[PDB]
Amino acid sequence: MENGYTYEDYKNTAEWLLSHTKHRPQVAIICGSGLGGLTDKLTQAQIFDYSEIPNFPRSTVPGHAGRLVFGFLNGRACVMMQGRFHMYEGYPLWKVTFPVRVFHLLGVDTLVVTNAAGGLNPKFEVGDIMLIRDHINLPGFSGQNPLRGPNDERFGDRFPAMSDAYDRTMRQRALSTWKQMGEQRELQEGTYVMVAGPSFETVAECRVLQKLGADAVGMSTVPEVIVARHCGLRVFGFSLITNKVIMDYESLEKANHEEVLAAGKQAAQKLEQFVSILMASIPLPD
Amino acid sequence: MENGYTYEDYKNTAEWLLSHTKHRPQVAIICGSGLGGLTDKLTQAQIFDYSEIPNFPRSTVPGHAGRLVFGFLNGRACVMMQGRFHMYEGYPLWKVTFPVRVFHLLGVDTLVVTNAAGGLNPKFEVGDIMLIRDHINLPGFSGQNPLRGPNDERFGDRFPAMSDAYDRTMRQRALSTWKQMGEQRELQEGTYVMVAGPSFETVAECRVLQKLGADAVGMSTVPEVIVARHCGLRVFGFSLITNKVIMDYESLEKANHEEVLAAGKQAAQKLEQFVSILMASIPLPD
Amino acid sequence: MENGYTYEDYKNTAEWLLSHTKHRPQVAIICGSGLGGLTDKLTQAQIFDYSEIPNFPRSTVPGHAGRLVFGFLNGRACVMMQGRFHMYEGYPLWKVTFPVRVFHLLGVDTLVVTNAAGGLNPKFEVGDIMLIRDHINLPGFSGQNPLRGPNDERFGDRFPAMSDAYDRTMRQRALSTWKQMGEQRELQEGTYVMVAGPSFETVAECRVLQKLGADAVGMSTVPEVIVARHCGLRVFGFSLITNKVIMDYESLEKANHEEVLAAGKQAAQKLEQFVSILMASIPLPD
Ligand SMILES: O=c1[nH]cnc2c(C[N@@H+]3C[C@@H](CO)[C@H](O)C3)c[nH]c12
Ligand SMILES: O=c1[nH]cnc2c(C[N@@H+]3C[C@@H](CO)[C@H](O)C3)c[nH]c12
Ligand SMILES: O=c1[nH]cnc2c(C[N@@H+]3C[C@@H](CO)[C@H](O)C3)c[nH]c12
Repeated sequence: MENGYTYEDYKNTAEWLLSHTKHRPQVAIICGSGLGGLTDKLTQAQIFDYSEIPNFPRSTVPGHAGRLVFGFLNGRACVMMQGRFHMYEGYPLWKVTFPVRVFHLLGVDTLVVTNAAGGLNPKFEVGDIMLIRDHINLPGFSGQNPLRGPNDERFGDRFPAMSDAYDRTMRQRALSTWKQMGEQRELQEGTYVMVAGPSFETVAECRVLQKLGADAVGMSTVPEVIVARHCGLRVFGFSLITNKVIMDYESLEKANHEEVLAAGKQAAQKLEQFVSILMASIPLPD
Repeated sequence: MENGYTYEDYKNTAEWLLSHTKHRPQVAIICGSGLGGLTDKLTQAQIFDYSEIPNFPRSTVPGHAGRLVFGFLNGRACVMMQGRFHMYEGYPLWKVTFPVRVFHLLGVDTLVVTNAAGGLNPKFEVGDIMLIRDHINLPGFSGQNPLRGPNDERFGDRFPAMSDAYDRTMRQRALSTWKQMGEQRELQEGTYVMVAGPSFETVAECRVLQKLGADAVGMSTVPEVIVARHCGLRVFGFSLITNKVIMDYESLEKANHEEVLAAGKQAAQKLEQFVSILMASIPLPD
Repeated sequence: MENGYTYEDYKNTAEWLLSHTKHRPQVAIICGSGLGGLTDKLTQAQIFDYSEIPNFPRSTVPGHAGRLVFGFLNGRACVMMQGRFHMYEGYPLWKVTFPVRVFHLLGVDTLVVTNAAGGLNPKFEVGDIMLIRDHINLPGFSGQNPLRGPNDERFGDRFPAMSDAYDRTMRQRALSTWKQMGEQRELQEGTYVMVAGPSFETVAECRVLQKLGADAVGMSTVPEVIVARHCGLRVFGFSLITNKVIMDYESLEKANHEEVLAAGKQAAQKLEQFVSILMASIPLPD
């Protein structure tokens, strides 16, 4: 197998965007789940549907793939993805992560990634926000790693390290912002495990993931982080705990998408505020 | 990637079978290992070789794939698969599970799945029968999930839950049937872990699987269950423990297919009886 | 999916080599990392670039793939691979392991495999040599097993056992050779876990692998061993611990390829000596 994209392809997509907007972003934000509305806070906003952009992964109905929104968020020149690609949809990881390498060639230096996740840590509660300190890449252990294939030194090394993936400094700076918001619940912090999905975990599977030392489980993010780190980006991310994974056989409740989207809706304002203030804490370049 | 089968394909296979038999099955039974002989107890039996049926996964020698046998088992209108597809044979999971979606469109409402499995729980003994209370889908954590790809709402939801996969009621009703048979060994119950195989586990691997909380290990079943649950089927299943996985380096014994097939032969009568009586306990439809 | 190679292909590659060298090897050595120099100790050495050999997996620049070197090492007729294929490079496992089946048809009866590995056992130290007593095949649990696909009985069984993969006798005989060398550090022994890579593990991932009972982690070897065992070869192998995997968040150190290659260089002489003496301990055939 190999990444279907040549270096020329990524460059071509970046050149195209560079020619169609005067915006020059520094921060890329992948808006996870129930956080799409964050583009409503950008100023000077210029929207591009993924369907218009050369080389972007395609959805059957071209528009449901989503859009890149360039603008300014609380001082920072941003590009936000509203709509992301998941491997459970059938995309190979070199398509899932194609935009990350584009952001880099646009001059982005920081990637913020967010998602919704199921809570594995028994102390977490629906609505909780968990900052991501580390991840467990289960698909990557098996060969599903976005860097599989010939390496291009123009982006990075053959064997990049991931032990420092999540910027220590901005997890610190985010603990600050949280007190400034004056919040009842404390800001959670922990390990995110990626599983492919799309079906939800069984009880026995949830117990496995808890014993691996994971705090939250979702179906995305890890690959983007790996590709970000590989090309030099600073990374910060968090998960909204939208549900507490079922851990025992007596329970008569089940994980469901409606309940995940509901939690998304509730935590919407909190999240957009949270991310907007944090922009000020991202270092300026140079 | 995507499922090579369109909704039309599944419908076409179901329409074909519906036109070639007057039998209308309610229960699908996937006969696992050393339980093929169960078709000898059907009455009014009509056999179809997989090679004759449109869209069915193909074996090199078309006949070795197996056959669908329609009939009546102790009162219930059944369709049994004698011969199944495994991912270790090279089939993608959307081929492995193609028949499950066909059963559904035939009007089946219940799936019974059986298999042979290696015992991980140290109390299990060769010959033991373990009812399946839950599973650990290791291939699915990595992306090998039969629902990967665009979802079709005609079968089910994008994100189906699996925590309730194994019908509580019929595990209860099966504990009954077992006492009615008056058996020496108790009916075992536990967690089935799927690994792809086809080679057998090492000692270090067996210890891993034991520590994941698995009781039995095999190379099948999970995907069919996921697809069953996804389209609304009730599911019950069990494993014949054909061997006790080697757990220490001193042992000079090794897992082997001859010994697995032997255990299959011994437990043959016990199994066919067990499943036949249980049919009476499957609710009627409506 | 299926193995792209027919039995004829393997036979054709073996016949070709058999026609182009008078050497008839008994022992195959896959030279892992910083152990390529071992070909400098062969006598009567005949080199074949992988690019010249029919059916050999191909590298973009044909020469960077490596070479087969036939010769005599301390008494034994050997064939050594200098350069190997990894799944993180994009090769399917039936390409990674193609040479193993060729060795067999050349008449090889023993496979020695070596590699560099990250230390998970906290007692190991950089420079340590760990003999491999067992392995955990994480990719294989998910379907990435070199035997996936139709089985060819000419090489072996559908379901080969792996619990006895690493020859008990020569791990014993290697403990000997080590004292004969008069070494300060003791010869380590333990479990090798394969992960696909190519990126390095996170802290949370390292803790997972430690709790699986693994002592060393690398990105190769397991598949070759599985295919070796499947066709009847005796197998012995070891890992050079080139680094101690980062296990806590305070550490400011990171795994890196330079440091791995450095450790390789240091342990070079020790390794070539170690393997050369050991040849005398490999049983003669017949
Ligand atoms: O319990 C969970 N298990 C795995 N993933 C999730 C997620 C992340 N979801 C997974 C998927 C279903 O809403 C959507 O792509 C975002 C929330 N809860 C859970
Ligand atoms: O020890 C085991 N490990 C994994 N699978 C099995 C099975 C299930 N088998 C696996 C395979 C070998 O008989 C056949 O497809 C049914 C029995 N014993 C074991
Ligand atoms: O810390 C580690 N994690 C995983 N693999 C390795 C290896 C084996 N390496 C992996 C790769 C990087 O040097 C090369 O193919 C040989 C050494 N150290 C580690």
